[PDB]
Amino acid sequence: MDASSLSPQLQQVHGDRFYKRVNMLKDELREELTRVYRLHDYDLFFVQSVRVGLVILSHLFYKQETSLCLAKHAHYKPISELFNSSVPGSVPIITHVSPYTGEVNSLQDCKGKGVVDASHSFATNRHAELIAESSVFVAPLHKHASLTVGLAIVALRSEHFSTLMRSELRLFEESTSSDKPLEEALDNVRSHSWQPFNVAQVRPVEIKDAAGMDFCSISAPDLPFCCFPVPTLSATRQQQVKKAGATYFPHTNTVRLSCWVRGDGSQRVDMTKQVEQDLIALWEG
Amino acid sequence: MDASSLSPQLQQVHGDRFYKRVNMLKDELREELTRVYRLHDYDLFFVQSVRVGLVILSHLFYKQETSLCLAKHAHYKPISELFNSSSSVPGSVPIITHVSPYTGEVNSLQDCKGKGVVDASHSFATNRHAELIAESSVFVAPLHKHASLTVGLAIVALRSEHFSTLMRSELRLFEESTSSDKPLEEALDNVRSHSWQPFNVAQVRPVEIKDAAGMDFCSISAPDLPFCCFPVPTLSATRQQQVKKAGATYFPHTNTVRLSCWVRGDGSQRVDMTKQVEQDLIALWEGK
Repeated sequence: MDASSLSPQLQQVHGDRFYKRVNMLKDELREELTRVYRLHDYDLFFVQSVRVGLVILSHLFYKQETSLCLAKHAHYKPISELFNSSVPGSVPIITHVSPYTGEVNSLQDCKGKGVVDASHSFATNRHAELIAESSVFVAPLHKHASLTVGLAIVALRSEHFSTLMRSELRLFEESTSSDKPLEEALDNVRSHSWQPFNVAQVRPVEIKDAAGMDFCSISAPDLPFCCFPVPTLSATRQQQVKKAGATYFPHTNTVRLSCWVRGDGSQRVDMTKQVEQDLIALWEG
Repeated sequence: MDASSLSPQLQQVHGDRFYKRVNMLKDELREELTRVYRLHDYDLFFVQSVRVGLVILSHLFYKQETSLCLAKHAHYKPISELFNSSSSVPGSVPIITHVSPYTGEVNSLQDCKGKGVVDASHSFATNRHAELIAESSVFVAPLHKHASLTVGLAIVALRSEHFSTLMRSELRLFEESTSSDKPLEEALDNVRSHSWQPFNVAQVRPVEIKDAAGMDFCSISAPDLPFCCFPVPTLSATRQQQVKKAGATYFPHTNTVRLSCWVRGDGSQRVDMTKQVEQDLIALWEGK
């Protein structure tokens, strides 16, 4: 290939037909993702990440005089900052499941539209609802999908978008990207040891006596993780949280405990009691 | 780390400190690039690609009631489609294509108010690098062309004194969006290697071949670029196969063929490949 299209030294390591190879790898992964996640009703587009997908969508929506703005609920902090204060038309960004409280929101507004951040529903026990009702969603592949780092999908419900709009996103998907995320995802999706879902279900937890004191989970049931109101923590507490593999969100005053059980989706695994044990243990050494 | 933050299986392969490690690799590469490419006047942000950079910029500019519009000249075709409807109120900011990939034409680096976001794909890490970094307010450069670093990584460079902390903080927060470590490691490995040199120092002056295989060729590309672009007739399947076989590129939308050179150096010495291109062009039109 012309030296001006791709460094010759890069061609040696990534292939002298690099662009076609990445297009073919995208094609392969798109077909695997469509079958395992059952995404036949969607056109899928690869983008780097959830926030990249959102900004591409914002631009394409604005080219049709439609603005993309935040729904009135909690969103991933970086997303609520990037789209704070965002002509006539309006499509809300919907956080399906909050990473901080586990709250769950409705997948469309009052007029059937909505771009869903599916980070904590894609490839979980909530995947079927996401895919039954969403017009658009955006999902990373490094969380519950357990595929790769630095790759996400934008999924457009096919009957809902014009060929024009899908064309433009397909043309944008051609923007120079690494082959490595694609090859990792493909290696994982074709692996005998990989399974598509985190099937952990955690129901409401109330351990009303951990050092005398009360914890009461606030997260939706059947998520793979569990979020509890806490006081503002000492550093000692924060060291235990971190060491335990849980997560402190100061801005919501929650800690999140999470499970990880892989399966094919046909069977959920109740891990309620394990989170309970794990909460008491964290607050007690 | 929390299984909800990053797959445990992915942690096993990339590390349980993945996000911090990627941030640290970015920090290292930003210092390496600033030194080798003399970017002390700029704040650098990593993004996937030129178009991702342009889409983020377009959002951040909108949040301050500024439009990002195409300047009136030819752009990379995907870019002219992506921004085809955007616009002109003086305050708007043009996207400028420093060096066109199709003709090698060069455009001026600023608005008549000193402004503009420059697509530097064919100037970054070439003989026009010093002009780019002397003049641009903002540029966007890929790292897989003349920089020869990696695939899947580009930089947005904001002239530091031109932008508010607030806007830079937004872009820094965007650069944190989940990305692969592999483009960063490749770039860092290249930029610190003995093998690698930072610039394509090939210089091609104007080339004119009178009547070679039935026709005359006269180059249209600005001089001192590493590549050379020539008007051509709508080509035959046969002609197009020879172009591709040769490692040249046919652009039907402009009726040009591009011939390119590739000579690596540290920038202290340019290498004139004028005579090579002319010889190569006669040869392409003879099957050899």
